[PDB]
Order: sequence, then C-alpha cells, then structure tokens
Amino acid sequence: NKYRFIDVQPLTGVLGAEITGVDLREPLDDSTWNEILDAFHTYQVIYFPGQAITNEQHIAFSRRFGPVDPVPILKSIEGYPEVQMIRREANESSRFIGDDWHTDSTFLDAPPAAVVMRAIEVPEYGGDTGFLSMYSAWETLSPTMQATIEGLNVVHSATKVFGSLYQATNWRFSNTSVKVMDVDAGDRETVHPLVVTHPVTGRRALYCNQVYCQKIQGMTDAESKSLLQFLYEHATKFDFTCRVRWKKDQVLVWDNLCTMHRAVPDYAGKFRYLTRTTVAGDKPSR
Amino acid sequence: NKYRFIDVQPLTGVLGAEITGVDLREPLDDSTWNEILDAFHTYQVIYFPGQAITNEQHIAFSRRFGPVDPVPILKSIEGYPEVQMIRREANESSRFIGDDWHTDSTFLDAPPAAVVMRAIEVPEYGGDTGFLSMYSAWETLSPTMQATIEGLNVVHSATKVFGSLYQATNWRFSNTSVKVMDVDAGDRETVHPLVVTHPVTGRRALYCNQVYCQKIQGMTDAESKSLLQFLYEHATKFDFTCRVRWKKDQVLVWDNLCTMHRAVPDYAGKFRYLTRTTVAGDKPSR
Amino acid sequence: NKYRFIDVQPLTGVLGAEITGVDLREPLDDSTWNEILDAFHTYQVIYFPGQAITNEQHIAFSRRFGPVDPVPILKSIEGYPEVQMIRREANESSRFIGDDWHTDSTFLDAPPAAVVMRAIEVPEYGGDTGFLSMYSAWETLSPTMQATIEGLNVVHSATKVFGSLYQATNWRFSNTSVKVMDVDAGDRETVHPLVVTHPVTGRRALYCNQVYCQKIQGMTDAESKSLLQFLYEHATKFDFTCRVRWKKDQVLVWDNLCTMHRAVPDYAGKFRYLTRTTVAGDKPSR
Amino acid sequence: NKYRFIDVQPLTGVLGAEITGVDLREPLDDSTWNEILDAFHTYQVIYFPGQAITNEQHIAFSRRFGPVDPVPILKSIEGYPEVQMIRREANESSRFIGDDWHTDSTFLDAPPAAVVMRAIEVPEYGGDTGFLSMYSAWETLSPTMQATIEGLNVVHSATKVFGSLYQATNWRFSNTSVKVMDVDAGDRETVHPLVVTHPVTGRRALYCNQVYCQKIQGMTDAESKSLLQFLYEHATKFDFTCRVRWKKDQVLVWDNLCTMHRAVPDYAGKFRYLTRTTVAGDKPSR
Ligand SMILES: C[C@@H](Oc1ccc(Cl)cc1Cl)C(=O)O
Ligand SMILES: C[C@@H](Oc1ccc(Cl)cc1Cl)C(=O)O
Ligand SMILES: C[C@@H](Oc1ccc(Cl)cc1Cl)C(=O)O
Ligand SMILES: C[C@@H](Oc1ccc(Cl)cc1Cl)C(=O)O
Ligand SMILES: O=C(O)CCC(=O)C(=O)O
Ligand SMILES: O=C(O)CCC(=O)C(=O)O
Ligand SMILES: O=C(O)CCC(=O)C(=O)O
Ligand SMILES: O=C(O)CCC(=O)C(=O)O
Ligand SMILES: [Cl-]
Ligand SMILES: [Cl-]
Ligand SMILES: [Cl-]
Ligand SMILES: [Cl-]
Ligand SMILES: [Co+2]
Ligand SMILES: [Co+2]
Ligand SMILES: [Co+2]
Ligand SMILES: [Co+2]
Repeated sequence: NKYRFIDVQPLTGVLGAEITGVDLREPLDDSTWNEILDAFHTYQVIYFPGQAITNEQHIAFSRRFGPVDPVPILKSIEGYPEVQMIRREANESSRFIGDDWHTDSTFLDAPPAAVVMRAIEVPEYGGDTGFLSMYSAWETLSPTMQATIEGLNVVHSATKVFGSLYQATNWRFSNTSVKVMDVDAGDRETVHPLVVTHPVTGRRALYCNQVYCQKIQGMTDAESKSLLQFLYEHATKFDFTCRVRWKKDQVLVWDNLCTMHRAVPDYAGKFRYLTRTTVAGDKPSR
Repeated sequence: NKYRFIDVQPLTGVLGAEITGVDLREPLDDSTWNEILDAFHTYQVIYFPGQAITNEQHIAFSRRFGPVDPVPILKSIEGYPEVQMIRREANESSRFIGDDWHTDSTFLDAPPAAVVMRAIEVPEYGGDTGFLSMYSAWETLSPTMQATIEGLNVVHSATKVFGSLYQATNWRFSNTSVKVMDVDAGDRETVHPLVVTHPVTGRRALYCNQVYCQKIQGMTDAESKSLLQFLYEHATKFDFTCRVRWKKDQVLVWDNLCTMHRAVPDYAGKFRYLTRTTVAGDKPSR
Repeated sequence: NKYRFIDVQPLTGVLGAEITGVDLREPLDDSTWNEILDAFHTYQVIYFPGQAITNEQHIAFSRRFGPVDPVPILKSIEGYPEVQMIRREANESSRFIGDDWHTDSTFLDAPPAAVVMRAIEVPEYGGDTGFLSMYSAWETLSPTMQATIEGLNVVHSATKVFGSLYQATNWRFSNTSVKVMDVDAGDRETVHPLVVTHPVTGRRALYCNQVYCQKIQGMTDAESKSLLQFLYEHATKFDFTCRVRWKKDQVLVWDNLCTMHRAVPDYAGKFRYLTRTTVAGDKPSR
Repeated sequence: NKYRFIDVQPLTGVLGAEITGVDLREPLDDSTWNEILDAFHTYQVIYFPGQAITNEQHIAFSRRFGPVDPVPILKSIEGYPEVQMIRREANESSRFIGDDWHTDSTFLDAPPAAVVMRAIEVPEYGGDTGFLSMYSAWETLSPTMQATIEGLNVVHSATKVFGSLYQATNWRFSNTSVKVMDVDAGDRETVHPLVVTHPVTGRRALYCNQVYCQKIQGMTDAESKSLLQFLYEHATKFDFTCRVRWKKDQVLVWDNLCTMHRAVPDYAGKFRYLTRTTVAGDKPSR
C-alpha cells in the first residue's frame, strides 16, 4: 500500500500477508529488506509463494531476522543442523506434530523469536496451518481484565510433549521428524510472564498456550485451570485466526512471540514435507 | 471453654455454634451479652434451641445487634412491621424462597448486617438451612489469586428476583410471604467490592452471590461469567458449609456480610413457618 | 479428476471446493450441471470465482438447486423479492449479521436447503466467511455417543434474533439489511431432530446451532445446556472448518442442512455488499 | 412412625435416619431386625447413637446385613481382619481418606453392598461425614435424560487412589490406615452400569463417582468428561445431601450402592478414629 519495493496483500483484517514482487534467491537491497521487516512486524505472519531457494539461501534469509538456532525436538536434514523437518510419510498413523494451538518451544528460558518454514512437497489440498494473533487476544480483553492478569507469570515445561505426561500416554509422534528426548529435559520448568511486550514493536501480547503451559505460578490447580481455560477459549475464537494454504516452495515467516499456530491434520494418507529454520529470541518479558 | 456465662457447642470446624445456658426471655447482663456477641463474631452463625420468646422480645434481642430494618421483599406479621415471615403453606407448588446460595438483599446500597430468625412451626424433618463461611472461601484462595481479585467490584441488582429477568420467566414465589414489587426497583443496580472487610472483626471475606450479582464491573460478560463461576464453585464446596436443623422456638442469628445461606426444599406438602427481624448494615467496603 | 466438464479444486480435506472452467452467464448442459450438483453434494460448499452474472441469472441458477424462497429477516433489492442483501455500510457500528456459527432460519418448520451468495462489492481483505461440516461433526462422535443422542429433538426459535430475548438486550442490527419483525414470530418454536439424514445424499449430520436452538426437547435447562455446549465445542473445532475469502463476482453455494457458517467481522469501516437467493428445503428428518 | 420395635427419626426429607430404643449389645428378635432392615432400605443411611459394642458384636451385627469382607486398601485392628480402621493421628499432614464424594471400592467387580462404621474416639466437633442419595440424583433427571443415559456403562479402576495416577502425584495418604498396594492392582479396570437397580428394593440409582470412574465405556475422553462432569455436579447438589455428626460409639450403616459419601477434613490437629466392617455385594447390574 505504502510499500514500494514489495507487493503486499493482507490475508484478513487481523493478521497475515502474502508478499510478492521479490526474488529471495537474490540478495535484498536495504530498502527491500526494510519493507519485508516492516510487513513482518505489521502482519505477524508473512508468506512468499513461488520461492525455489536452496537450503543455504533459506539459512541466510532466516539469519536476516536474527541468530538461527534449532528447536530441541525436531530432526534436521543431513548436512544442515539448522534446517529441521516437519515431515509425515503417507502411511503414518501417529500423532500429527503441532496439532493443538501453541507457539513453539516455550518451555525454553528463551523461546524462538520466529520461524521460517518452506514447503518442499505438500498435497494438492489438506495440511493448512492456522495462525492467530496474541496481540488481538490481549487487545480484546477489557481494561479491567487486563489489569487483573498483567502481573501473573506462568510455568511452562515440555512434560506433555516429551516428558513424564507424554511417557504416561499411549499416543506417540513417529520418529520421522521427532527425536528421542530425555524425560528430565521434558519435565524441566521455566517461568514466563502471562502478558509480554514485543521487543521490537513494543506492543503487548497475551502469552499462554495449552501445549506447554502447566499452571499460573502461585495459583492452586483449580484457580489456574479456570483462568487459563478462559484465556485459551478467548484467544482461539475463529475471529482472531487466519488460515494459510501451502504450495511447493512457499516460504513463510511467523513471529513466535505474538502469534499461535496449529497444524490441520486433514490429509491422512498423503505425504507432506516442509523444512524450517528457527530464529533465536531473548527472554520473554513484561 | 473460654466462655463462662454461656455454653457454646461449635457445630463444625468451619462455622456455626449452638448456645445454651441462657434464657432470651430475660434481659442479658453485660457479661452474658459480651460472650454472645463474641460467639457471633467467632462462629458467624449461632443458634439457641428452646427459646419461647414473644415477638417483642425477638425485636428487642435483634436490636442488641444493631438498628433493625426489614428487607424489601417479605410480608410482615400484623402489628409488627419489623417481624417478617418465611412461611410456606403445605400445598404450595411455587418456588421455595431462598433456595440458592445467597446472602440477603445485596442489591441494596447497604445490605443487612445480620438476621435473626425464629422457628414458629416447622416439619419434624426437612427444611434445614445451609450456611457457609465467606471468610473461609476467601482464606483458601491462594495469595496470588487474592491479589488478582482484591481490587474488583461487582454490580448487584434484584433483577432475577423481582425485576425484568424475574418477570420474563414463568417460575414464581407465592404471595404467602412475598410482596408484589416495582419492576424498576427490581432492576436498580448498586456496586459492592468483591472482597470486603468486616466492620467489626476486620477480617476479610469474599463477597459475591449468584442470586444478586450480575457481573464484575468493567469486565465483558464472558470474562465476568468465567471468574464468578469459579468463585461460586469454590465458595460452595461441601467442606465450607454447615447445616442447621430447625425445631420449634429455636432462635438463630447469622452474619449477612461474611456467610451465605440457602433453604433446602425437601419438605413439599408440609407446613413451615419462621419469623425474622433484620439488622441494618453499613455500606460494604474494602 | 473424475470431473470432466468442470475443474474442481478442493479447498481443505474436510469441505469446500473452487469450481472453474464454467460460465454461469450461459445455460449449462446436462453434463455440466450433473457434475456441479455432484461437486455440491460431495464438497458441501462450492464457489465459482469471476462470474459477472445479472440478478436474473443469479435467480435462474439458484432455481436449478430447488424452488427459491427468501428468508424471513433480510431486505431484498428493489424489483427482486428473491434476491436479498447482506449489506453493511462502512460507518455502521451495529451488530454484524451472522457473526456466530449457525445455519440459516432453522426456527422455520422447513428451513432452507441451500443458499446462493454472490459478492457485489467487498473489501480487499477482511469479511471472509467460515464454514464447517456437520457431516464431519457427526462422524467424529464415537458410535456410543451417536447411539446416545440420535433419538433426541431440539426446540428452535428466533427469540435471540428478533423475538423477546433480542428485544430484552441492547445490541441491534442496523436497518441496512434487516427488517423490523413481529416479536411473536420471533418467539414461535419448532422442533427438529438433533441428528438429520440429508434427503439427497442419505448421509447423516449433526443438526444444532447456538443461534436458534433453545433446548433439547424434554430435558431440563441444565441437562440441555450441558449437552448442547459439548456439541457446539465439538462441531466448531478448527479442524472441521474452512474459510472462504470473497472477491467481486464470486458466486458460492452452501448446503444449509449439513454445514454451518459464520461471518468474520474484521472489516469495520469498510463497505461490504453481497446478494443471496435462498433455496427452499423440506422438513428436516431423521 | 409405623415402627413399633425401634424409634426412628428421619434426618432430612431425602435420606438419613437416627435409630434409638434398641440395644445392639443384645440379640435382636425377628420383628426388631425386620424394622431395622426396613429403615435401612427406606432411609439408606441409618445410625444408632450410644452403642458401646465389642468388636465381635460389631462383626455379628454387620453379618446380619450380609456376608462380611474387608475392602482392599485399609489396615485392620490386630486380631480382627474384618474390622478395618479409619484412623488419623493428631499430627498428620497427609491427604484425608475419602475426602471427595465417592462410594467405596467400585473398582471391584463386586463392590461392597454396605458398610458399618462405629466411632471409637472422635473430636467434640469436626470430621462429620456427608452422604447423598443416588436414588434422588437418578429420579431428578428428566425422563428424556434417563432414557439417554440408561444403556451406558462406565470403566472404574483404583488408578487415582493406589495405581499409576496416584504414584504420579505428590500427595499421599499416611500409613496410619492405608496399606501399601501393588500398582497393577491399582490400575486393573472393571465395568459397571451407569444406572443400577438395587437388588433388594428394585429402585434405580445413578452409579458413577469421580474417585474411581475413569470414563464412559466406548466414548472419547472429551465426550465422557462432559457427561460425567454434568452427572457429578447434578448428584452433589446440596439439596441431595445430609450430614452426620459423630459421637463416641455411634454405629452407622450406609448402603454402598445407592448412596455416596465423603469425609469432611475440618479437624486438622485432632485425633479421630472409627472402625468399620464391610458387607460384600453382588455385581452391580442394570
Ligand atoms: C517443533 C515444536 O514442537 C511441538 C509443538 C507443539 C506440539 Cl503439539 C508438538 C510439538 Cl513436537 C516446538 O514446540 O518447537
Ligand atoms: C429474603 C431474601 O430474599 C430472597 C433471597 C434469595 C432468593 Cl433466591 C429469593 C429471595 Cl425472595 C433477601 O434477599 O433478603
Ligand atoms: C440470514 C440469517 O439471519 C441470521 C443468522 C444468524 C444471525 Cl447471528 C443473525 C441473523 Cl439476522 C438466517 O438465519 O436466515
Ligand atoms: C476405603 C475406601 O477408600 C477410599 C475411597 C475414596 C478415597 Cl478419595 C480414598 C480412599 Cl482410600 C474405599 O474405596 O473402599
Ligand atoms: O505442520 C504444521 O502446519 C505446523 C507444525 C508446527 O506447529 C511446527 O512446525 O512447529
Ligand atoms: O427458609 C430458609 O431456610 C432460608 C430462607 C432465606 O434465605 C431467608 O429468609 O432469607
Ligand atoms: O456475511 C457473511 O459472511 C455471512 C452472513 C450470513 O450468515 C448469512 O447471509 O446468512
Ligand atoms: O472418614 C469419613 O468420614 C469417611 C471415610 C470414608 O470414605 C470411608 O471410610 O470409606
Ligand atoms: Cl546458495
Ligand atoms: Cl432500630
Ligand atoms: Cl421457485
Ligand atoms: Cl462379644
Ligand atoms: Co509449532
Ligand atoms: Co436469605
Ligand atoms: Co447465515
Ligand atoms: Co468411603
């Protein structure tokens, strides 16, 4: 709109934008990179159709957003530790990775700031990714509700994904993309604010997710359950979401602090493979 | 035990006490009155079996607790505007008065401080009254949850009892004990703190009830519902309750700021009649 | 793929398809019509980008699906009582029409079978419509849960939209697209099965929606709320939805028996105008 | 009332009765035993104040109700395997036994029919036992709701009490009354009807409890959770309960099929000791 070096097409009135008119196989001039970063901060999830980039170009483009660092759970392609896989063979019957709303690796003291995902080979239909804005979840709380919860922190851990709760369950991820982890690493706790300030935009976002949040720190289990449940229902209303469909060589970047996302498992029996590099963040803070 | 002019038998480890060794038809000396008042403050609901008092002695004893003032909704006995009736004819099929956890007349800017209820004729069994302590409901919230809610206020009105919500439904009280009221008086709102300090003991109590609380002030309807539902489920756990069985001429006093009570409707087809005088309070405050 | 006279691009693995290779301004031969109808039955919501049709061609094409009959609540365009408007002026501050999951006019003894909606002028982004499959909501109930509910009926009425519950609240639709209605018509109840069989495909679908369903027939209010809340949370999981973005002259048909839909209100301050003709149905049945 | 050999004083209009005018240290003539059994079947929980019986008289009186057989979890007094203890030392800080609504040992293929509990040494106040009627929970379901759930079965196991869920938790029972159990015995599942017919009275009772019920058989976890939650809330309404206060040598009998009960933990710091013998039952059936 204001953009002169890239073409940007917002996806909904809440978040998401398609970006075209740029070739990510080539270096970006300063002005072009500035518009891309501005679109990233405005729209929170941006995607570029039709970008046939090499793995190393994927690494370098990811590096423009900040330091790259893989997440603990995913396997990487041979010869690139930074390039992890979200790969599901046609014949799998295991749990689909990321099939509840979450944001990535929040059990870390410093979760990722962003992730850059690229479609290698995906079905003609099925396997969309949903996103939602945690800026919008926060802004649509009343001032009274905001003031009530803004001093709270939450305890996060990977116990349901690769810790003792996981090991107690029957339903596994396959070993196609997921590593065997140490149970104790799965159960290690960290604490983050329930309401964070984005370190670049200064905007505030609600920060909780059902995959990694165990409870509100200092609360009883029943108090915490009641509050977190309301927040999850509030944040995942359909009005705050968008939905991204993938095609081969679509490159997408999401902000891992101010958004949540989830896989859509509607392609059972079909091969699906995307790669991703993760961009490191600093300690979430209030 | 520490009591030397009255005999006090606590009812549970949470609230409630029977008081004997005293004849309420006779004046009470300062020593005996000081212990009764102390037992009222410690136990929150106190009752005196076997007190065959006149209506005037009921008014005079009620007056020892504070100025007496009837509640808006109840009919009074002929010749005593201060002595109101909780009366249900055997064959009534209407709603049972007070059959949800509440405390009285909290839609008033200044609800009653206490009520003094006396059994005239009651069933051999059935018609007990439940009580619970809102001191205990407050004290068993975590320090974190207490800090989270202590600054909130709640909007109260009588809309479901004698205002527009009542008029919209089809389940009525009979005219045995309940007056016809103005709908606009039913709908008038007041605001009270969600957490109050008792003006005599200085102790804090949770202050919300599903009968008169409409919503948390300043919150959205979904936010208010979520928090108030948790607080009602928390406060009405069986562990925080006691149950009083009535016998003819039992006289009982409850603190209308720090308890809630409810009628038990398990005597359909049997006559029940109690009288009560209400003791005025000041504006609930933090 | 099996389609040889139209090109069909399914939208997700659950429901929804784009149809191209056809010009709806021209008559359709039997072969092309049979495939369109087949795609409508398989995919439940179908849409045709780029169809600059007249209002008469919109009526004629709608008529191929079944007899056309407007819904009670919407204003129609001058000169075409069958062509109703979903129109929102940029500066409206009123409630957004259809902004909760529902299916249309289910308070009728015989709700519509289908609707055909056409974009006249819509925002560059914002104003998408969500859809979900009630075939999928039904199929993913366990066999045990299916047997448990299949004999139940639900009482429907328009009370919250244009009856006494609507009149009691303070959030209105504007008069741009919505007629003034009789309150007694708003409150009139009908009964439908909770689980219906589609009269053409023979497949079964869950049939309840929070906008028009009042309660499960024969149940208490607390029993009905409990079951209907579970079914709404089950049916509206993100996995069962698809999301359609509009562009000028996109024409879309949805099956009003086996889907639910909702408006997304993310375009406040921007003009939006679609027209629709509704296709009459028969009484929903087991 | 009709009783001529015993004096019976019902406790509420729902369940419970005090029985006097009999000495349980002596054998009962046929007529006296017939009235006691009739009062047991009518009132579901009966209690006899002031019965200073020996352990063997307790055994023999229990034997009149049917075969005696201890429950798996509780320690017994030396020299009487049939006489188990519910004993809590003044200094305990562990979990209170039986502090949620339940009925006993329903993880067994044939749970107890009844239990006979006798106060040895109890506090002056605190440590009441609540009871409720599952006949009343069932009768207050609508016919429609009754027909909906009457064919369902439920899976029960002791996993939360002495199985893997217990071992996962932090909060233990003390070893004062509770035995060390095998985890596998804790996790063994059985199936009972959700609605049972009492084998003597022929009356129907709802049969589920949060302590031992894992899920509705054949349902998904979310479907089962939703239904069981509603039933627990419905059954434990205060209106369906009574509350029994203990005094030394009170002997009480409860029907373990048609009632639920729970301990009240309001006596922290005070010694409490009751003994009990359990009477074996047959397989719950519909
Ligand atoms: C890769 C990603 O891992 C998951 C996130 C959510 C869920 Cl449900 C499962 C996994 Cl493995 C992450 O958290 O970084
Ligand atoms: C007497 C009492 O009135 C009621 C309280 C609760 C309920 Cl559910 C009904 C009434 Cl009339 C009061 O609030 O003063
Ligand atoms: C046009 C449509 O009307 C509505 C549907 C849902 C809602 Cl929330 C509002 C309206 Cl006016 C209908 O039911 O036919
Ligand atoms: C003795 C009794 O055991 C319990 C019942 C409920 C609860 Cl919460 C705990 C126990 Cl040990 C039983 O089930 O037979
Ligand atoms: O497969 C997808 O769409 C998303 C998976 C995901 O959550 C992730 O990669 O962290
Ligand atoms: O009838 C009872 O037990 C209590 C009635 C009541 O709530 C009241 O008098 O305010
Ligand atoms: O405006 C929309 O997207 C849908 C409106 C709707 O629900 C309807 O026309 O019935
Ligand atoms: O201690 C009590 O009041 C009851 C304990 C109990 O549930 C039991 O003995 O099975
Ligand atoms: Cl390269
Ligand atoms: Cl006065
Ligand atoms: Cl027609
Ligand atoms: Cl003996
Ligand atoms: Co993820
Ligand atoms: Co009252
Ligand atoms: Co609609
Ligand atoms: Co027990």
